[PDB]
Amino acid sequence: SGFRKMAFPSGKVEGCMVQVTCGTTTLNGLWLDDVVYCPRHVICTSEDMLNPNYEDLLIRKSNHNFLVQAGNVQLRVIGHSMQNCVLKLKVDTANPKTPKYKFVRIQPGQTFSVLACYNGSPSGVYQCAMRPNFTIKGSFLNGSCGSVGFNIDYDCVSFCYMHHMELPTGVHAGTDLEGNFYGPFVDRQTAQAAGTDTTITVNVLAWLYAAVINGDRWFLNRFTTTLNDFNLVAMKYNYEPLTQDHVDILGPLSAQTGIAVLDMCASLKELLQNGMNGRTILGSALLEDEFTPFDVVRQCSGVT
Amino acid sequence: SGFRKMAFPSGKVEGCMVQVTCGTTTLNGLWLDDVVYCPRHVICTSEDMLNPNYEDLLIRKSNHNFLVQAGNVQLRVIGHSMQNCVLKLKVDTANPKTPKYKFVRIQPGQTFSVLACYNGSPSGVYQCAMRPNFTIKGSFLNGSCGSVGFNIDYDCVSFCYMHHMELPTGVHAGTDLEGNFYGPFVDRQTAQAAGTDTTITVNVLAWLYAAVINGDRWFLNRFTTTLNDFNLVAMKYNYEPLTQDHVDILGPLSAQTGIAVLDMCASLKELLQNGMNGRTILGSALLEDEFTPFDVVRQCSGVT
Ligand SMILES: *C(=C)CNC(=O)[C@H](CC(N)=O)NC(C)=O
Ligand SMILES: *C(=C)CNC(=O)[C@H](CC(N)=O)NC(C)=O
Repeated sequence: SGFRKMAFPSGKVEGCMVQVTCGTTTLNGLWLDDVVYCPRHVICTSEDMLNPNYEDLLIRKSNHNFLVQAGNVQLRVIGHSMQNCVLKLKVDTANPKTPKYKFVRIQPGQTFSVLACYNGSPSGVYQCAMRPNFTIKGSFLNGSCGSVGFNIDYDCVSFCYMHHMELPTGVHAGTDLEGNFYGPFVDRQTAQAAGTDTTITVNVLAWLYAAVINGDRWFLNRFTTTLNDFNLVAMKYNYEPLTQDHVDILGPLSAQTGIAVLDMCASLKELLQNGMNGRTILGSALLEDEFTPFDVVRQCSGVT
Repeated sequence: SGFRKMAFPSGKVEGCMVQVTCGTTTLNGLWLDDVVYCPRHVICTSEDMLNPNYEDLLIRKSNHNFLVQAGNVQLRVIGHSMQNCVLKLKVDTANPKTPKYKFVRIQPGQTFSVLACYNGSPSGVYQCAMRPNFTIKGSFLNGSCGSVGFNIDYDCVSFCYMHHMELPTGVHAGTDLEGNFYGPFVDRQTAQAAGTDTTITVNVLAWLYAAVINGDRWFLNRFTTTLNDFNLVAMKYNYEPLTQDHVDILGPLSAQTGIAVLDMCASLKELLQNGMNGRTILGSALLEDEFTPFDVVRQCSGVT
């Protein structure tokens, strides 16, 4: 029993973190096989970041200008290329700790673990969600660029995020491991405002299911609703619309608890309209939306 | 910027987890050098747990009755002893991934990372606090016994917790790595009720400091207080008394922010008396107490 915001064990990713230095910029890289992946703004000064022409800046860089350090041992860079907003540094040594991996581009509402790193060294691990506005609310200080987000399926690390940017509002933006930003963000120090940070409805409902499973039941009401009626309330509270796809995904939690998904929607509707009245659910005074239905099943079943 | 409930990177501890089986009971063990540490109730049936005599149960067990599996390779047990509520299984092979380590017994209010494990395999990592009533609010399913809590100082793992027990209220109890329970708990399936779960005041104040540092300032008021006046309010709200030792520990966060500790106490006093009025601090609708002053400095400074 108990339900915690839980990250994947980070060891497999710790084994991939390196330091990348280009001139006076140092950030983190991800060493998989004989390639080190890092944000392309490693080639920039803070001055460059105001208006960088990356192709032009890269012309001035050779293999020997990229200093890659894995622990306290230097890797030899034998090639470099830009893919979208990442650099791929080819090194002469395959990372011996390379886990089975994939590169995945996640959808908004999907959760992942971040291994916060500085100078190629892990500082901490925490659980994030891709917000509906394609930001993440992370903990990223100067030097954290190139820290990665990931999911693990048994022995396979799916890398979904690399950290690039803090917006002036202090929310975070980054790329998948092909270098494509999530959302409309660019790797430039300019005015970039996030859209509406809506609540990930399917994730709130999953977490209400987790609550019932762990004995927090006070919010369960006598009502049901429809998707259309629920969605009217959801829109009013800046919640994402719930689709039949979301209802289908919640099916196993519905089955386990014997609470129809639309009944849990009606409970959620009353919590939106009535508030918590100073009560908590799983030790929270607000409705948690950074657990996916898959997260709740995993944590409630003990998957390793 | 951003402030997250952050666990230590778990790789160093992942490298220590093994499966221990005795008859039909399987749980987790911690393999450090040539010793595997696990809860002594590995020798119990669920029937035994109602009223176990551990010394008597252990007489019936030989080295070959303890099955220790590290990955999918069996370790040879060459000795066993009971220390308090843990078994120490001497094995013929030193764990080659043994990190620098220490065993520490933490105080209430101290935070630590848990690596939740099943069948010797890590499922997740999360951040916990030793509650003032010597429980932790964890996420622990059947099979999680022997999962450990730890802090890391650069390269040295300080193990502070091993999981033994879920109380009927669904909060958790366990031992240090010498086998001594935190609090009054015993490894028996009997009526064990927790005392008052008070709020860790020094940790709330640390987190209010983290909030100011990350730009959440709305709760900062025009007032100051004294320790004695604050403590009267703290008692009324089931907050731990604040001591001058706590004020001293908050000194560096006081210095960084320029907010006197007693001024932040007066802000906290108003939040207790007035509530949040539907506002959030660092994305929380309640006052967070599972960040120590050391945690806040570490996360705000980027220690690796
Ligand atoms: C993202 C991490 C960009 N890096 C930085 O701004 C700092 C400053 C620098 N000298 O590169 N890097 C570190 C390691 O603090
Ligand atoms: C604490 C983990 C005690 N272990 C258990 O109760 C279960 C049941 C068993 N067969 O040992 N262990 C597991 C691995 O589920």
